[PDB]
Amino acid sequence: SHMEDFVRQCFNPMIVELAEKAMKEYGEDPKIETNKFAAICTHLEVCFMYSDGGSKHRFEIIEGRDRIMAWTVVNSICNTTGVEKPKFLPDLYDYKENRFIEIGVTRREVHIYYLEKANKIKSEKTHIHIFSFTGEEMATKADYTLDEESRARIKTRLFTIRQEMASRSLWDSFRQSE
Ligand SMILES: C[C@H](C[C@@H](C[C@H](C[C@@H](C[C@@H](CCN1CCCC1=O)N1CCCC1=O)N1CCCC1=O)N1CCCC1=O)N1CCCC1=O)N1CCCC1=O
Ligand SMILES: Nc1ncnc2c1ncn2CCNC(=O)c1nc([C@@H]2CCCN2C(=O)OCc2ccccc2)[nH]c(=O)c1O
Ligand SMILES: [Mn+2]
Ligand SMILES: [Mn+2]
Repeated sequence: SHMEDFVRQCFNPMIVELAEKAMKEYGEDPKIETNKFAAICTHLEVCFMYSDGGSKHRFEIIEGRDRIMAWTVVNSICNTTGVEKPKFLPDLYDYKENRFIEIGVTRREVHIYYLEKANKIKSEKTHIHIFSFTGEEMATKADYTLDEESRARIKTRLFTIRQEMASRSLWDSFRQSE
C-alpha cells in the first residue's frame, strides 16, 4: 500500500522493525492494517524520544520489547521498588518519580483520549501522558514529567508526520481510522 511505503520511508528502520514484530506478534499484518502500522510507529518513536528526554538511564523502556520480557522487567521494577503491579502493560517507568507511564498518541481531543485511558487503567498509580497530532498535550496532575523543550520536539515531530501524510492524501483516512 501507499501508507506502508510512506511509513517505511518516514520512520527509521529500527522503529519500523519493532512495529512489525509487535503487530505480527498479535496476528496483524502491517501490509494490510497500514493505518495501525503508522500508529504503532508513531507511538514507538514518541516513547523513544520521551525516554531520551530527561537525564541518563532515567526511564526503563517497557514498550518495544516482547510481551513476556516486558512483563519480566515490570515484575522486577515492582519487586524492586514496591509499587503496585499494573493491570496493563505501560510504556515507561520513571526512576526519578517512581511511577509507570502510559504514553498515548491520539487523533482526537486530548480530553477524550485521556478519559478513555484513565478509566481503562483504573490503577491510580500509573501516570498518563497524552499527545495529539496538533501540538496539544494532557498529563496526570498537570505533571508533565519532562521539560518543555523535550515535549515541544515530540509535538513538532507529530505535526511533521501529519503534514507528510496529508501531502500524500493519507491523513484524512488515518484520523478516520483510530
Ligand atoms: C544510534 C541512535 C539510535 C537510538 C536508539 C534508541 C532506541 C532503543 C532501541 C531498542 C534497543 C535495541 N534492542 C533490540 C532488542 C534488544 C535491545 O536492546 N529498544 C527497544 C526496547 C527498549 C530499547 O532500548 N535504544 C537503543 C540504544 C539505547 C536505546 O534506548 N532511541 C532513543 C532515542 C530515540 C531512539 O531511537 N539512540 C540510542 C541512544 C540515543 C538514541 O537516539 N540513532 C542513530 C541516528 C538516529 C538515532 O536515534
Ligand atoms: N494489538 C497490539 N499491538 C501492539 N502492542 C499491543 C497490542 N495489544 C497490546 N499491546 C501491548 C500493550 N498495549 C500498549 O502498550 C498500548 N495500547 C494502547 C491501546 C489501548 C488498548 C490497546 N491499544 C492498542 O493496541 O493500540 C495502540 C498501540 C499503539 C502502538 C503500540 C501498541 C499499542 N495504546 C497505547 O499507547 C499503548 O502503549
Ligand atoms: Mn505500550
Ligand atoms: Mn502507550
